[PDB]
Amino acid sequence: MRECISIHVGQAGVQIGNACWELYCLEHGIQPDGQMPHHHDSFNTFFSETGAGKHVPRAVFVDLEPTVIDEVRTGTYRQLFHPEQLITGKEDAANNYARGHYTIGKEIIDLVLDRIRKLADQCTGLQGFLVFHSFGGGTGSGFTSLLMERLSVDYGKKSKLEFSIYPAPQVSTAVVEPYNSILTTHTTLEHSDCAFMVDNEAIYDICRRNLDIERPTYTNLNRLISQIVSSITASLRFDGALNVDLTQFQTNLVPYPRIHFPLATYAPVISAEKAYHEQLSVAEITNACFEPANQMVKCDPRHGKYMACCLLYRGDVVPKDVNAAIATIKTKRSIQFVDWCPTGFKVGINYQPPTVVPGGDLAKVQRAVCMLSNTTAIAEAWARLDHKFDLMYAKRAFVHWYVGEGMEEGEFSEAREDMAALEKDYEEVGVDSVE
Amino acid sequence: MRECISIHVGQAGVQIGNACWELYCLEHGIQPDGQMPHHHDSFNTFFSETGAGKHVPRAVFVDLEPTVIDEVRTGTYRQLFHPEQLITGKEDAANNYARGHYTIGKEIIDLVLDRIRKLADQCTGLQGFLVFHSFGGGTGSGFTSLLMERLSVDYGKKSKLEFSIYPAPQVSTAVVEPYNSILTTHTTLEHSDCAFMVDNEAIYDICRRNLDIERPTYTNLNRLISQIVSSITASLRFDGALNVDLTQFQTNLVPYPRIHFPLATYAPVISAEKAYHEQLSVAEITNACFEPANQMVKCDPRHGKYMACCLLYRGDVVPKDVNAAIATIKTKRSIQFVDWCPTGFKVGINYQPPTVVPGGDLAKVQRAVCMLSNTTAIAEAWARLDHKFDLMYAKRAFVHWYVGEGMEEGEFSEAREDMAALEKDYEEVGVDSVE
Amino acid sequence: MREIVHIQAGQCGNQIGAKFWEVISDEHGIDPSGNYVGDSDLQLERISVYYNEASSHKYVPRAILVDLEPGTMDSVRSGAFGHLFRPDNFIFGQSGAGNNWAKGHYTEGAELVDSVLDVVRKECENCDCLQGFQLTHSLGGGTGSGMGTLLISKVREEYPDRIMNTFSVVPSPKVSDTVVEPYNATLSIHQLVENTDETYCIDNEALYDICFRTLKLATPTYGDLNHLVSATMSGVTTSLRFPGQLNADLRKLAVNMVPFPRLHFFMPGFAPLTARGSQQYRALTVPELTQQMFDAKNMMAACDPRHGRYLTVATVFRGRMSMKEVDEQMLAIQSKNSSYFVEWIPNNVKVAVCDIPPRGLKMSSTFIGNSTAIQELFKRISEQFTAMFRRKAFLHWYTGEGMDEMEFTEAESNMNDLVSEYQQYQDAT
Amino acid sequence: MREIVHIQAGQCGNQIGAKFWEVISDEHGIDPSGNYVGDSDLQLERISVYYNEASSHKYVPRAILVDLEPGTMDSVRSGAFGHLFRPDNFIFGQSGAGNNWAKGHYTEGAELVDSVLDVVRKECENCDCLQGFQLTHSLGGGTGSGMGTLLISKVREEYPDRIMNTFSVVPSPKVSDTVVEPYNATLSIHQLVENTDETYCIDNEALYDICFRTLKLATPTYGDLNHLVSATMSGVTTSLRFPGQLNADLRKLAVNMVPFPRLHFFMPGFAPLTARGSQQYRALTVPELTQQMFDAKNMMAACDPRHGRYLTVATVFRGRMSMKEVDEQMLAIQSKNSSYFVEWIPNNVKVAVCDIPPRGLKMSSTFIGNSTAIQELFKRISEQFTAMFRRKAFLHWYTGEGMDEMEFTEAESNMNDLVSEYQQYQDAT
Ligand SMILES: Nc1nc2c(ncn2[C@@H]2O[C@H](COP(=O)(O)OP(=O)(O)OP(=O)(O)O)[C@@H](O)[C@H]2O)c(=O)[nH]1
Ligand SMILES: Nc1nc2c(ncn2[C@@H]2O[C@H](COP(=O)(O)OP(=O)(O)OP(=O)(O)O)[C@@H](O)[C@H]2O)c(=O)[nH]1
Ligand SMILES: Nc1nc2c(ncn2[C@@H]2O[C@H](COP(=O)(O)OP(=O)(O)OP(=O)(O)O)[C@@H](O)[C@H]2O)c(=O)[nH]1
Ligand SMILES: Nc1nc2c(ncn2[C@@H]2O[C@H](COP(=O)(O)OP(=O)(O)OP(=O)(O)O)[C@@H](O)[C@H]2O)c(=O)[nH]1
Ligand SMILES: [Mg+2]
Ligand SMILES: [Mg+2]
Ligand SMILES: [Mg+2]
Ligand SMILES: [Mg+2]
Repeated sequence: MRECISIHVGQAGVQIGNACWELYCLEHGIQPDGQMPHHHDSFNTFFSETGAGKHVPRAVFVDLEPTVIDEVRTGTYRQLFHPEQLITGKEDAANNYARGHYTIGKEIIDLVLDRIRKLADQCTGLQGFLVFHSFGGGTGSGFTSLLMERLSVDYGKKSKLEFSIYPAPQVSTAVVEPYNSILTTHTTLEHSDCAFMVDNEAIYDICRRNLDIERPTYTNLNRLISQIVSSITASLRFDGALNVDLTQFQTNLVPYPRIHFPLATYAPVISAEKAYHEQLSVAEITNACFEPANQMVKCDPRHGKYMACCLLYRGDVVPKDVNAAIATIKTKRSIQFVDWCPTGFKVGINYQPPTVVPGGDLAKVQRAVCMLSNTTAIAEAWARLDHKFDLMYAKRAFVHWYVGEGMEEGEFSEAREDMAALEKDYEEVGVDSVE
Repeated sequence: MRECISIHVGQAGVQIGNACWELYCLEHGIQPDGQMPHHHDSFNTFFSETGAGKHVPRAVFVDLEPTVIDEVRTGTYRQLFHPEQLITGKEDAANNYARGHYTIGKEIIDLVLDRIRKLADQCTGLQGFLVFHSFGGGTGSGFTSLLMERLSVDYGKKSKLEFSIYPAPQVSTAVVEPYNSILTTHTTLEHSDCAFMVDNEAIYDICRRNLDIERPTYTNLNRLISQIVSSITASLRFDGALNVDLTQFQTNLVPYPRIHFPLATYAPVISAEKAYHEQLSVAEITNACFEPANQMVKCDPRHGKYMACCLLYRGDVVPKDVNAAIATIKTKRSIQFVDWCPTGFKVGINYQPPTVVPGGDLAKVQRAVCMLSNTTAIAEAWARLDHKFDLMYAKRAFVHWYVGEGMEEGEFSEAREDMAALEKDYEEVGVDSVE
Repeated sequence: MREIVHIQAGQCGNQIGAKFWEVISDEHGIDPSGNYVGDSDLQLERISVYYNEASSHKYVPRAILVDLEPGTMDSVRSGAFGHLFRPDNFIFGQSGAGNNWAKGHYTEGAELVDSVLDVVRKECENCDCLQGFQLTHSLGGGTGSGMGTLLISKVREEYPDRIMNTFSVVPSPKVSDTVVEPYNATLSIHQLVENTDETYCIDNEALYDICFRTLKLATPTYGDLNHLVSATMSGVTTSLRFPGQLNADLRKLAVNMVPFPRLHFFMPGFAPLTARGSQQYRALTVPELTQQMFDAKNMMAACDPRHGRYLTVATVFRGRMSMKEVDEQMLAIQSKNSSYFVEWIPNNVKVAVCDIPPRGLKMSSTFIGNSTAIQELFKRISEQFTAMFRRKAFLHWYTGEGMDEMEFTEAESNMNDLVSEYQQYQDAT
Repeated sequence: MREIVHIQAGQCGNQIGAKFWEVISDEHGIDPSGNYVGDSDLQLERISVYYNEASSHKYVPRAILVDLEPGTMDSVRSGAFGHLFRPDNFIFGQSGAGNNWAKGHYTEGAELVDSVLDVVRKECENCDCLQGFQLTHSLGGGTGSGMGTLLISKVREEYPDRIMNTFSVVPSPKVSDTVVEPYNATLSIHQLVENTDETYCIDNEALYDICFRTLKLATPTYGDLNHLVSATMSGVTTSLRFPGQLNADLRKLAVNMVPFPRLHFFMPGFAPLTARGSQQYRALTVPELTQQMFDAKNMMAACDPRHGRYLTVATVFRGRMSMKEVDEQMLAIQSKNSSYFVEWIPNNVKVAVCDIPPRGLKMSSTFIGNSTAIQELFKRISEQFTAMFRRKAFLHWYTGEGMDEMEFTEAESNMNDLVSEYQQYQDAT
C-alpha cells in the first residue's frame, strides 16, 4: 500500500543488496524460486505480486562493469529479480568520479531512469527511495550524484535515504578516496534527507571481538549490515505496538537541513556458544547497544555528544522496562546530550522477532535493538577526511586525470569551501552558546 | 537479593577456586553440566540464573599466564563458567611484585574491571567482594593490590574480604617471599576490611595427624580449605536460627581499623574409620576447635591472647548446649581474653548440615564449627616476616630486579616503617596500658 | 435518547478504543458477533446511547475510527471484535503524519477531513437526539494531535450548541516517547483551549507506577495499561447509560467542574485497584474506597496534589452503597484534608451514585479532580518548548509545510497567559 | 473496640511473633487457613481487638513485621501460618543492620522507616479506637534495637495521647550472643526511657534454666523457648480479650506499676510450669500457684529478687477461682515475706481474675513485678560499657556512620543517673 524502491549502485551496492534481499525473502517466508511452501498486506510494500504465485522485488541493480551483475545473474537468486531490472554498462569508472558523472555515466542514466519511472507508475503509494552505494568507488560515487539530481528533478518531495559506506581512517583500498568522497559529499549534501554511515573495520572489530570470528569474509560483513537495514524498514512491513514510519525516522533524526548524517548500530551481536550463558534481557541489550564499543562506525562517542537517538525493539518486548531502561541511560554519567534537546529519544516497538539466516554467524534471539545516533563524534571524522583531501590537493596530485575528464580546478575549490562550511556549522551547533 | 562477587587471582586463587566452586554446586544440587535431577531464593546470591535452567557462577578468573586457566577451560567444569569471564594474560609476573603492579599488570587491569563493572550492574543487591589471592606470587600479590585500588574507588564503602594464603615460617617455595609479602601487605592494609590468613604447612600437620593422610596433594589440601570458605558464607545462602551477614562478620571482628587480620579454623576434621569411635557431640567440637593443634595457622594461641572469636554451627544444633559450651570455655584458664573486651563471642546457627564431596578424606558429619579468631598471637608472625625482609634488604639483595621495573629505593623505606607501626600497635593494644 | 458520538484519532485512539468497546460489550451483554445473549432487560432500557439498532436484532457501535497511516486499521479489522463495527466507519489515509503538525493540519488534513465529516453528518442524522461528542487521542503524535484539532474545529462550527469530552494522553515528564513532543503539544493545546469544553489529561508513566506498584504486575504491557484507562472512561459515562439513585449526565459534569472558560483540564482516578492474590485480605467497603481515591499514589496523572489545591472534585460511585456512608466519608475527607482545598469554593464535592456494579466487583468509584497541580505540568512543557525553540531546532519542517514564526510566537504567548491565569486564581483571596 | 497495634522489629521479634500468633489463633479457634472453626460464641464477642474481620468471615491479624534484611520473612512467608497475614504488612529491606546502631537509626533505617510509618497510619483506620501499641524487639541486635527505637520516637509524635508497651529481650550476664552488646544496648536505653510507658525486660539464660530443671528438658531449642514467652505475653493481654470477675487492660497495668516516669522496667513470670510426665503428682489448685511464682527459681529474668525489694506486683490470674483463696494467699505471701517489700507503698499487690482458662490447664497465673533488683542488671551493663569505651574499642565504626564522641558521653551520663534513682528510692526513707 505504501511503496519504497531500492537503487543499488556499484559493486558494494550489488553485494550488499544480494545479502539484503537474502534476508527480506527469508523474513517473508518466500522460497528462492518465488513460490512458498502475521502471514496472509505486508509483502505488497516490497515484493510486487505477479498473477501467479511468484513475487518479484522492486530492486534496480545498475552498474557499469558487468562482472558483478553476471555473478548475481548466475547466482542462486536468478529467478527472483526481473531480468529487465539488471542494467549493466560495459566498463566501469575506474575510481574516477569525473568519468562516472560526466563522460560515461551520462550515457546510461536515461536507461535507469526509464526503469525507475516504469516501476514507480506500477506502484500506487510511492513513499521514498532507498539507495545502497559506497563512497570510494568511482561508479558508486559518480552514479549516485547523477541519480540524486535526476530523481529529485522528477519527484519533487519524497524521502531519500541512503545507506552509504563511510571511508575509513586507517583501512584503505583506493588511493583517490579523499578525492571521491569530498566530491560526493558536496554534490549530494543538498539532495539527501538522511544518509547512514558504516565503516568497514568497525564491523571487523565487532566481528572479531564480540562474535569471535577469525575468518570474516565479505559475506559475514554483509550479513551484519543487512540486519540493520531490515529492522529499520521492519516497522513499515510489520505491525507493532508503536509503529514508526519512514518520515518519522526522517523527522525525528534531522534537526537541521545540513546535519543529516546519522550512524547505525545493532544489538545483540553474540555467538552460538555464548548464547547459552546469556539471559538476553531488555535492560542489558539497551545497555549493550548503547555501549561505545558496539558502535558500527570507527568513532568513539565519548569524544563527542549525542544529539538525537532512535531505538527499535522487536519481539517479546514490554514497553515498561523499555521505559525504565531509557530512564537509567539518560541519568547515566557517560551519556551527555545537547542542551537544546532536553528530550532525545524515539522508541518503536514491533511484535515480530528477528529471523536468523541459515548458516549465519549470529545466534537466534527473541529480542533485537537497532540504534540510529545522530551525534557530533562524526564531525571528527569529517575533519580527518578534509585533512587528507587538503594534503593531496596541495600539490595537484591526480588532478590531471580529473581535469582531462571534464572538470576544472574551480569546482575543487567550491567543494573545499563547502566542507569547511559544513564542519564549522557542525561544531558550532554541537558547542554550547549563551542565551 | 544479596550479592557478592568473587575474584580469583594468581595460580593459588584459580586452584583454590576450582575446589571452592566445586563445593557450592554440591551444596545447591547443581550438576557440572548445569541441569538438576531448603529447595524452593538461595542460589541467586552466587549463581546468576539464565532464562533457561542453566546456572552460571558469578566468578571472575584473572591470570597473566595461560597455563593454569587452560586447565580450567579443559577441566570437568568446562560448561559452568562464562567463557568471557576467564581472563588470561600472556606471561606471568615471575615472582616480581613490580612487574605485576607497574609494567605488565597495568596493561590488563582495564579488561578485568570491564567484566567486574558489567557483572556488578547485572546484580541488584551487591554487598562486597571475595578475593582469593596468595602472598608470595607475582600476579597473586602484585596484581591484586592494583585491583583493590581499582575496586575501592568505583565502590566507596563496601565489604572487602581477602582469603589470603600467609607465607609459611620454614616452608618456602619461593626465594623473594619476604620482598613480596611486605610490599603487598603495606599497600592493601588501608583497603582491606577483613583479611583471613592461612598457612600451607599448618594444614599439612592437620592432614597428617588428625586426618591420617600420608599423600596430601594440593587437591587434598584445597578440599579442606574450601570448607572454611563455604561455611563463612553459609549464612547468606541458607536460613538459620541466628543468621550472620557479610557485615556482621566485618564489625564483630575488627576492634581497630588496622587490626583486621583473623585466622580460620574448622572442626571436626576426622577420618572415615575414626568416625565410629567418636560420638560427635556439640560440647566437644566446641572444645576440639579451641585446641591449639587444630588451628589453621602455624602459631600457637598459647603464646598470645584471643581478642575476638566467631563460631558458626550448622545442622542438628540446639542453642542451649552451645552457650553452655562457651560458658565452660570462658572459665577455662588455657584461653585468655583481653581486658577491654569482657565479651568476646559471636554465634551463628544454621539448619543445613555440611555436605561432603565424593571421594573426600573428611567423613559425613551432622554438625560443623568454623572459628575465626582475631588474636594477638599473629603478631609474632609479622615480626618473623619483618625479620627476614630486614635481613636481606640490609645489603640490598635482589633489589636490582625491582628497581629496574619501576620502583625506587626510597619506596622500600615507607613499607618498612609501615610494618614497624603495625607490629607495635598490635602489641601495644594487646599489652595492657597504664591508667 | 441522548445519543453520544465517539471519535478516534491516531494509533492510541484505535488501541484505546479497541479496549473501550470490549468493556462496553461486556457491560451491555453483547456477544462479539453482535447479538444479544444476556438476560437482564435493564441493559436494553438504554441501549441506543452507544449502540445502534439494526436488522435481525443486530447492534453496531457509533464509532468513527480514522487515522492517516493504514497500519492500525488492518490490526483492528483482522483481529477479533472486528465483526461488529461498521465498514464505512473504517476511514484511513495513505501515509502517516510522521509526527508533524503540518502534515496533520494542512497537507493530509484537507482530503481526509472532508471524508470523515461526511460520516459524522450521516451518523448525526441517524441519531435521534444528540447529546455530545467523545474524542480519544494523543497530544504527542502527529495524526491524533494534528488532525484531531482540525476535526474538533470543523465539528464546532457545525454544532455550536453541543458539548464534547476529549480524553487526551498528555506527555510525561520523566520519559518522552518522541523527540519533538513540545512542538506538537504546545500547538495542539492552544487550539483546544480556544474551542473545547472539557479535557481529561492522562499520563502514561503514572499509570505505569500504579500497575507495577498497586496491582503488582511485573510486565505491564499496553494491553493492561489501556485496560485501566478504559474502565475510568466507562465509569464516567455509565451515569446516563445506567439508572442510579443520584443520576448525572455529561452536561452535569461539564457545568459542575468548569468554573471558567479557560480552566477545563481534569485529572481522573479509579478505585479499587487490587491484585488477584491480595483481594481476599481486603474488606470491600466505602471507607477504604474513598481513602484509596484521595491519595497521591492512586492517581492516573503524574502530578502529586500535595503541591496544589483541589479546585473542584467529582466522585461517581457504582454498585450499592448508602448516601449516608458516601457523604459521611466526604465529610471526613473534607475535615481532615481541609488544607488542600480552595477556600473560595465551598462544598466543592459533586457526588453521583449508580446501581449497576462493575464486572467482578462489589462496588467501585471514579474520581475526577479539577486541581491546580496541572500548573506544574504546563510549566514544565512550556520550559521544554521554550529552550528548544529559541535555538530554532526542528523548525525547518513546520515552516516548510505551511506555518511560519507567527504561529509559534502566539501559541507560546497564549500558553504563558493560561498558566498565569491558572496560578493567579489559585493565589486569590 | 480498644484495638492495639502489634509491631515486630528484628529477627527475634519476628521469631517470637511467629509463635505468638500461634497461641492467639488457638485461643480464638482460628484454623491456619484463616477461617473460624471454633464452637463457643464467647470467642467472637471481642474478636476485633487483635484480628480484623474481612470478606467471607476471614480474619487478618493486625501485625506489622519489618526487618532490614530478607532472611527472616522468607521463613514466615513460605512457612506455615503465612497464608493469613496481609502481604502488604510483610515489610523488609535489602541488607541487615549488621549489629550496628548507626546502620539502623541514621543511614539505613531512614530509608525504610517512611514505608512502615505509612502502613501504621493506614494499618487501623478501620480500627476505630486505639488502645495502644505492642512492640516485640531485642536490645542486642541492629535492626531490632536500632530502627525499633526509631519507630518509637516517630510513632510517639503521631499518637502522643496513647500508651505502648515494648516486650524487649534484655541481655544476659553469663553468655553474650554478640561481641558488641554494651554499645548497642546502652545507646538504645538512653532513648527508650524517654518515649515509652513501660518495658518488660526478659532474659534468656533464666529461660534456659526454667526449661531445664522445672520443665525437665535437656535440649530446648528456640521453638520450645519462645513458647514460654508467648504465654506470658498472651497472659498480659487476655484481660481485655476475655471476660473476667475483676477485669483489667493495658491502661490499668500502666497506672499501678509506674510510680515514677523513669522507673518502668518490669520483670514477668509464669506458672504453673510442670513436665508432662510429672503432671499427675501435683494437684492443680491455687495454693501452689501463688507460691510457685514468688520463688527465685520460676522467674523469667536472671536477677535474684533476694538482693532487692518488690515495689509493685501484678498477679493476672486465669482459669477460675475464688478471690478469697486469691487474697487469702496474697495475705499469706505478704505476712511471711514482708521483708522483701518496700515500706512506703502499702498494699502493693494488684490482682485481676479472668474466666477463660489457658489451653490444657485448669488454672494459671502471670506475675509482673516492678522490682528493684533490676538495678543490679543495669549496674552490670554499665560496667561492661565503661570498660569498652575508655579504650575506644569498636567505636571507629560508629562515628563513621553518623555518630560522634559527645553522644556516647550523654548516654552513659543519663544511664548512671537512672541507676542512681533506681537505688536512691530503695534506700529512701
Ligand atoms: N561492506 C562492504 N564494502 C565493500 C564491499 N565490496 C566493496 N566494498 C567497498 O567498496 C569500495 C570499492 O569501490 P566500489 O564502489 O566497489 O567500486 P566498483 O563497484 O568496483 O566500481 P568502480 O568504482 O568503477 O571501480 C571499497 O573501498 C570497499 O570499501 C563489500 O562486499 N562489503
Ligand atoms: N594452598 C595452596 N597454595 C598454593 C597452591 N598453589 C600455589 N600455592 C601458593 O602459591 C605460592 C606461589 O606463588 P603464586 O601466587 O602461585 O604465583 P603465580 O600464581 O604462579 O604467579 P607468578 O608469581 O607470576 O608466577 C606458593 O608459595 C604456594 O604457597 C595450591 O594449590 N594450594
Ligand atoms: N495509553 C496508550 N498510549 C499510547 C499507546 N500507543 C501509543 N501511545 C501514545 O501515542 C503516541 C503515538 O502517537 P500517534 O498519534 O499514535 O502517532 P501515529 O498513530 O503512529 O501516527 P503519526 O502521528 O503520523 O506518527 C505516543 O507518544 C504514545 O505516548 C497505547 O497503546 N496506549
Ligand atoms: N528469645 C529469643 N531470642 C532470640 C531468638 N533469636 C535471636 N534472639 C536474640 O536476638 C539477638 C540477635 O539480634 P537481632 O535483633 O535478631 O539482630 P537481627 O534481627 O539479625 O538484625 P542485625 O542486628 O542487623 O543482625 C540475640 O542476642 C539473641 O539473644 C529467638 O529465637 N528467641
Ligand atoms: Mg566496479
Ligand atoms: Mg604465576
Ligand atoms: Mg500512526
Ligand atoms: Mg538481622
